[PDB]
This record gives sequence, structure tokens and C-alpha cells, in this order.
Amino acid sequence: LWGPYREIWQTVLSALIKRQPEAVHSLIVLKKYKPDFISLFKNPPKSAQQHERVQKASTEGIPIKGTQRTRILEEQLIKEAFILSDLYNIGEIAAVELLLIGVAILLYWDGKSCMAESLLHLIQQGLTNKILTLISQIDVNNGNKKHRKEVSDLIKECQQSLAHSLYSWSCQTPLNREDTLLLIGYLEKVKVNLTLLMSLLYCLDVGFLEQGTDDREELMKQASMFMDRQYIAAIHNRLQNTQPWKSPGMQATVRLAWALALRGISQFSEVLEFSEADEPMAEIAIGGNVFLFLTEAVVGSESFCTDEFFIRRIHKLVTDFPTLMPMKVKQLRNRAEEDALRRDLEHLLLLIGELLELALEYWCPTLLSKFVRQMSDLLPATLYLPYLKMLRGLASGPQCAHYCFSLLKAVSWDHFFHSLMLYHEHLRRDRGITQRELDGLIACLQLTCTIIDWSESARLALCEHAQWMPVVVILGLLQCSIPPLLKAELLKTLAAFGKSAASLWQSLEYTQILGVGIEVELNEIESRCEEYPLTRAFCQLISTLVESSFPTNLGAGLRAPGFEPY
Amino acid sequence: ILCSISCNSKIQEKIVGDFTQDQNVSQKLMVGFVSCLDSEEVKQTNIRYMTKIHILNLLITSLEMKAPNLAMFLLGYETCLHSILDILRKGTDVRAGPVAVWDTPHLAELCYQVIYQLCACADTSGPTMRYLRTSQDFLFSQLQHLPF
Amino acid sequence: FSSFPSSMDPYPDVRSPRLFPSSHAKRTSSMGLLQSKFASPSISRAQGSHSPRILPVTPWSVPAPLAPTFVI
Amino acid sequence: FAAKFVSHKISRTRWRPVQPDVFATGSWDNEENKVCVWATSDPKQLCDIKHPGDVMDMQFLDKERIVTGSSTGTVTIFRHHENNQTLSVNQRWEQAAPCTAIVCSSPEIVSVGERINCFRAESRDVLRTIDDADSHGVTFLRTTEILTVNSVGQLKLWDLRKQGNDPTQIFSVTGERVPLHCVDRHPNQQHVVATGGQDGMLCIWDVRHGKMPMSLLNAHEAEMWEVHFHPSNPDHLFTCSEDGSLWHWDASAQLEITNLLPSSTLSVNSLDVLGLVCGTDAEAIYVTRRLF
Repeated sequence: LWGPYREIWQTVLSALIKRQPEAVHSLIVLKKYKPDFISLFKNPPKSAQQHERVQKASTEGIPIKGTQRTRILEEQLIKEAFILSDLYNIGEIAAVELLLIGVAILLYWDGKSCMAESLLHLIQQGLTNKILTLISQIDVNNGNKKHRKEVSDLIKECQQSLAHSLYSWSCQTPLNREDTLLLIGYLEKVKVNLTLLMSLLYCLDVGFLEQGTDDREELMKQASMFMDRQYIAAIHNRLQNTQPWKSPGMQATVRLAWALALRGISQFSEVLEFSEADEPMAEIAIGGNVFLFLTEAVVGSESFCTDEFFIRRIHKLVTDFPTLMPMKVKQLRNRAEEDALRRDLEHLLLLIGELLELALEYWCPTLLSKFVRQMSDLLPATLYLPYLKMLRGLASGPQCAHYCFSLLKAVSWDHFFHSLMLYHEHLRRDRGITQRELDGLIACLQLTCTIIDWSESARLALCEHAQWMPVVVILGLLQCSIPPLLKAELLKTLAAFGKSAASLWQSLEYTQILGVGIEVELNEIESRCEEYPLTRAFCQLISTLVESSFPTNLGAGLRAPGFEPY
Repeated sequence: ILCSISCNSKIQEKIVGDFTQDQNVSQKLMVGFVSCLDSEEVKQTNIRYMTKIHILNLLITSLEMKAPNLAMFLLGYETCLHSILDILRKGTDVRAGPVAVWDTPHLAELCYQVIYQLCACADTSGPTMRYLRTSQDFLFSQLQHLPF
Repeated sequence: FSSFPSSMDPYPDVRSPRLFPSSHAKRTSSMGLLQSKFASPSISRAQGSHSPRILPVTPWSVPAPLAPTFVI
Repeated sequence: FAAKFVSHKISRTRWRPVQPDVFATGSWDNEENKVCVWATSDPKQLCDIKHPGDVMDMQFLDKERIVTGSSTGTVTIFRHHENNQTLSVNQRWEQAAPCTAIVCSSPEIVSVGERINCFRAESRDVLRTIDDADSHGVTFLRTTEILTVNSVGQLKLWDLRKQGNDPTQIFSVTGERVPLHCVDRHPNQQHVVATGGQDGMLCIWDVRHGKMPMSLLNAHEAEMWEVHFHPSNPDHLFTCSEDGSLWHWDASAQLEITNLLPSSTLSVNSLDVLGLVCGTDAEAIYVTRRLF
């Protein structure tokens, strides 16, 4: 029936293109394989049997739904069928319908894939009850080596699909809202988490914010006919720090993200003391590594089918945190970090950005208070080092990156360029500078590179703005003794100018004139070097330049073929 | 790249032996090709469309030059040849008024041009016509699915 | 595509008005005659003999930093 | 492995800068010390160099020039004008005691004695002279650092780049048993180095990773002779011993070392192999030109 499921999927896809039920309804069969879709990838009763013993039939004969197949059940077929039963813990006659239809194991996999895929597409109480069973079945399931690898890939696909189906059930409303504690606890028991994190965020941000269900009265004086607000309050009280709560750092993060949302759901301070019902519980979460977990998630960000949606959710979460929590931001940085902060916050912002909801958030950011905050960041060197990363995170979104750049601008870039020239001069007078200060500069140049590439106008401004003096400063840094991260950010800067050729080629020629030095650099590279991390960026820059049209004038000074030697 | 390699020169007898040195590997490759051919009966779909455009062009551009060659051994001539028949006798090139979907008759044309070369040549007309007259039906299956 | 390249070169609009921008144009290594005529007019503004010999010298070198010197 | 009797005990062999096809050779120990360029591949004695003075240093100073160092620590270099078959003797210095090895740092032909006289590219005046007596290891670890290895096999990183006359560092074995015959410095990275023990051992070295004796051996029989290494496969190399012997230690393979060469003869001359010889401690006559 796997082929039939595939055929149904095509019809569903056809409906999708047209936005109409028509393809599904113009092909009946949905209302035929309907409990097969509800059962999902479970084969829950027809696992391996000894009453279904295929080869003990002395006439070689088996029955299905309806007709029978005595003269075709020859000994080669018997062996493919028992190979299925031993391999997968599957009923023997079921394994035979799976060889008759369509390689039988592959067909069975397709049937699991087709139904699951169809469900995911649709999303994009048997079924709600069957999620747990499906999860359990997968756990039970968990040239030969290649086959094993293929099985592992299939398992990964299963752990990747279903993730969409579970998300969709949250979006449609069906698993709300008493299934939170069961979802959270299961997650605590458990990179697969990123499906889970993606699921949680929206629910905190909308479904647990103001929807809720009006039922689930597990207590008689806690809730009444309207459980909406009553459950929000019950979750708030339920959520706490405990002695082994610091080992599930994932639960801490999800619990903090609730407090972030919960701050905006609270109409006023009438019921709730802020300095017992928010600020300690959020602080206690901060001291349990919740912010670190978000950074880890950003590090773990990876392209997924629902991945863009997950990124949008992350952007929404970031918006919730700058929006409703600046007291916590100020408490951490402006009092506890400096004394014992802002840099950490900037790093977190960059992380979130890198991980189009994010773009929308960047657009929203795109004011006087924000400018004051930027000035404060510029004041302290550490604070300034947070700001560039934050700006790039705005930079990462395609709408967002341009918008983020505009927000940073509304001057600052020129000041950064001046610092680079000044910093370079200081270095010359004196990787020849405090590690925290150098890392700051790496972040300045990394925010610079990102903002230039993302927006054509910004890149153009960087390329040809006299005050900034980026091309010359970069060259001086390169010439002076310097660190590998720093030389990489010079090349990322050069990329903007490249995208903006004669000007670049002339500069290259000037550098060559200022190549014995280049040969020496190559020799140094051969001697080293820090694991080749520096090599790739330079190679990429060379490739972009090559993409740019060649100039006859360049290489003129050397005889005959200046372009060729590079 | 197999098309450019196998349409530049007259195929050497040594190469087939080298290919079959593994013995098992050639068979595995043939099985994989058959699976790819059968896989029909959106990025993945796009890839399939591209692969079909390439693979079918490679088999045609090799085929025009002559036989036997690498393609003949990969059709299981001393199978994938039956998969070409199996895909043809299942193909539905009409969707009930949303038009004959022009990718699908193009797929049928690419399968048929191989069969046409394999009944015109002396080498292949004897075996190919013999296996087109046995089950699974050739003339009967195509006249079943042919639309007006 | 040469015409397109010329248009792109003219698209820079570096400053108004400069023989230095004319040199920024010669960066491509191709120079319009009109510029040469203008240079000749400037030279005109024994002198003729020098121009004849100077022009020949300019003709001898087409390499970068040579045209600028010839122009000077 | 087409052998060829020169009937001349060879001391030098270069796959010339120009595969290992242009052979040149320098024949010491004869009554008018010998060297031939373009020989032989096929007689091709285009530049069978009539020459007083023997061959201490030797370098293909271009694809049409030839540098060398002469027997008394003198210096000798011509320009191998292979078109017109004559040449012009470029470098002729008197008292640069012979030199013990030959190094390079382009194009200052650095070397060591068994005192340093840094001549260089067109530097017909002896420019640098860190006249430090040496109690035969010579290379460019980085320009223009070097490491003098005295006949206690006693390596010591010095320079000629900055001023000074000491060494900057020193590599040393626990016992200094062998003398300065044959050390190694890897083209895989110019901070990677080894040596060959004159018992038949290796002596592998780590610059960055401490300074320990990394890898000895016990494989060859006699003094460390010289090693054929592939000029592009850094790892591929094979070992030898000072009767002229050669044990193929397949080091791009893992110890796969066998009776390699056309063996059992007297000694071998000097090493250059690309695409050949690995000259012994005693430099007799031998040949084979099939190095692929």
C-alpha cells in the first residue's frame, strides 16, 4: 500500500499548489486508508508471529485481505519474507503483502514515509494518542554496514519528520494546553531538542500566553469553568528551581522563556509581586545557565525543513527578551558583571541573529533610547565589543541585516574606522594587545564584514568613504605583524569593495610593490600555521577577484604577464 | 561524464572486464539504476527531473553511435531493460483535464528511443523482439495507455 | 561588450572636472584620442618640435605610470 | 636500473634544475678532479669539466649555471651555457680547511665547515662571517636561520639574519655517539626535521613538540649515508648505509624496508632524485637512471 500512499501524497501536493481541496477530493481513498494514517508508522499488533509461519505450509500457501497466493510462495520468496521478519520484528504475512505490492522492506519504508510525510504536509485523538506509540515504536526499532548506515539515515529522517507533525499539532491547536507538562517533562528526560525548542517557543509566545484550554480541572478550587488564566497561574507556581534542576539546563531555558512571555501577559501588578513572582525566578534561571543554552542552540543552528520557521520563532523569542526584560539585562550587566555582562548580552544577540521572523525583528529595531544604549556600549571597550556582534545579528537577516545596519548607523562605522586607524597606530608604537581588546577588534571586523556583504548600499558606503579609510587601514594591519582572525576580517572587508575592479587591482599592485614580501608570507604559511584556518578566506577572496573582470593595466610594471603569476 | 567518455571513442573490450572485476559491484550498480528508473511508480523531485534529463540524454547520446557498449551490459545483455518496459506500461500521461503534463510524455519519449535503437540493430532485434513478445506485454500495454 | 565596459567606466563619476579622472579612466589602459587632442592643445597654449618629440615619447610608453609621465 | 661505468669514482650527482633526466656529476679523487655536465643519458659529455680543485659544495646555480665549492674550502662556480657548450667561471674564492656539507637559502649559498663564509647572490665580497669554530649539519630552517651540527652530531640553531655569533638553540642526543654525517629536515614543513643514526638508526626530531629524540632505529649497517626522497612525495623515502647500501624503507606506505638497490657495490655519490642517487659516506662509482 506504500505505492498507494505515494499516489495520495502526489494528489495532496497538487491540492497544495492550487490551495484547494480539489486534487484530494477529485481522486474517496483518503476516507479509505484513514486509520492507516492515524496509526502512523506503527505496526503495533502485527509484529513477528509463529502462527504466521510461511514455510511450514506444506502446500506453500498464504492468505491476505481477500485472495490467496499458493503457487507463488516458492522458496526464494520464503527467504526474502523471513529475512524481513527477523530483520524488523514484523508479521510474516504482512511482510509478504509488502513484497507482492512492489525490495519489500524498502516498500514498507516508503509506506511509513508516505503516510508520515502526508500527515506532516497536512499539518503544514487516535493520532494525538499515537504520537507516543510512534515514539516508542521507533525506540523499539533502534554491504551490511552500508545497509546499517541507510537504516540510521532512515531513523534520522523519522526523527526529523514527526517533528514537523508535532509542531503542526501545536499550530492547529489540538495538543493544548494541558500537554505542556508532559511535553516539558519528556524533553527533560531526553540536538533532537531543537525540534522541541522550536515547538515550545510559539506556545509560550501565543498559546500559553493568551489562548489556553477552558477545561483540565485537576483541582477543585484552583480553576473554575475558565481554565485559561487559571492554568497560566498554575504553570507559573509549578515552575521553580530545584536541586537537580541544574542538570536539565534545557528545562531552565524553557522555564525562563515562559517568564519572558509571562511578563507581557500580566495585565498589571494587581495579583503578582514582581520581586517574588518574576525577578528572582528569572535571576535564579540566569544563575542556572539558561542564557548559555540559547548560545549553544545558536551554535547548533542547522538547516531544517521547518528550520526557517524555527529561526523566526527564535527571532520572536529575542524580541520578547529585549522587549519585556531590560531590567534583567541591566541587573546583570550594569551592576553584577562590572562589579564582580554587556559583552555577554551582545554575544547572545549575535547568536540569536545568526540562528523571516528575525528579519521582522530587525526591521522593528530599525529610537533615542536605543541610540543612548549604543553610546553606552561605545563608552566602555567591553560594551563596545558587545555592540558589533549585536549589529551583525541584525545583519544576518536579509531584510534584517540591512535594517540592522541602518539601526547601527542611525557615523558609528566611521568612528570604528578611526579606532582601527588609531588602534593600528598604537600597535605600531608598541598579538601586541590585551586578549579581550583584540577579541573586541575581531568582533568589530566581523560585524563590519557581515554588514557590508548583506546590504549593497552599506557595502558601497564602506568601500568609498574617505573618513573610514578602510582599504588603507586594512593594508597597514596586514603589513604590520598580526593575528590570523584579524587578517581574515581584512579579507572579509575587501569582499565589499570587490562586490562594489580597477580600484581593487590597483591596490593589489600597490601592495605587491610594497612580490618578495608575498613570497616570505607564503614561506611563513608553509612553516605554520594555526591549522590552516587562515588559508580558506584568502582563497575565497582571490576567487571573487578573479570573478571580477581582469584589468590590462595591472601587472604592467613586471614584464609580459602580470595577471598570470597569482 | 559517462556520456562524454562513452561517446568519444569506440568502446574497448578490456573496460567491460575491468568494470566486472568487482563482479558484485556492477550488478549492484545495475540494481541501483533500475531502482532509480522505477522510483516514480520538491527539491528531490527537481533532482529527479534533472537526473532524468541527463541520464536519458547520456543513454541516447551513447546509443546513437553503436552497440555493444557499456549501456548494453548495464541493460543486462551478456534487469534494467525490463524496468524501461515496466515504467512504460504504468505511465499515465494525462491528469483528467489539467493537460498532458509535458515532462511525462518527454520521459516516455526518452524510454522509447532506447527501445527503437534496440529493435533496429541486428545485435539486439532478435533478443529484444523476443522479450517484447513475452510477458510483461509490450504492444498490448502501450496500446492500453495510449490516449486519443 | 566593450561599449558596456566603457559605460561602466563612465558610471564612476569620480569628480568634476579632472584630467586626474581622465587618468582614472586610462586605468583600463585605453585612452580616447580626444584626450590626446586636448593635451596637444594644452601644450600649444621650438614648442611644436618639442610636442612632436614629446608625443613620440608618449607613444613609446603605454605602460602604467608612463602615460601619466608622458602627459606631464 | 640502467647502470653505467663512468670508470670514475663519483662524488656528486644532480637531477639538474632545468624529470631526473639531465644528470650532472662531480668526480672527486682524481688526478685532475672531475665533473661532467649533460653526461650521460647519450655519451653527452658536453661539459666534462676539466678542473683543478675538488667538489665540496655543488649546486645547479641556474638551469644554465652551476655553483660549487672547492677542495681547500675554495669556491668554484661557472654558468652552464649548454647552447654553445662553453661557460664562464663565475665564482672563485680562496679560503672560504674544506667545507663539510652544503646548504642553501636562496640565493645566499650558506654552508658549514668541519667557520662560516657567507657569500651570496653576486656577493663576490664575503659579506657575513660569523667566524665560530665548529668542533656538518647545515640548512635553512627559516630564512636565514640555520643550525650548525658539529661532529659530536651536535646541532645548534644559529643565524646570519640578526647579529651575533652564538647559536640560538641546540639539538642534541643523550649520548653524542655518532659524528656529523647525515641529518634530515623535512620539506613537508621547514620546522620538521630528522636524522639518520650512523649505527643504522634514525634520529627524528621535533622543533615545536619539545626537542626530544623522537625516532631512532636500528635498521642499517654502517654510517648514515644519504636518503633518496621523492621531491614531491615528501613521505616517500628510502634508507641506505655507508657501504653504498640501500634499504627501501617504504615511508609513503608500515615499516616496509627491504634490500633495495642494485646492491653490494661500493659507495654512492650524492643525492638528488626527482621523478638519481642517495650518496653514501664514501662516494664511489655507481649509477641507475630509472627513478620512477
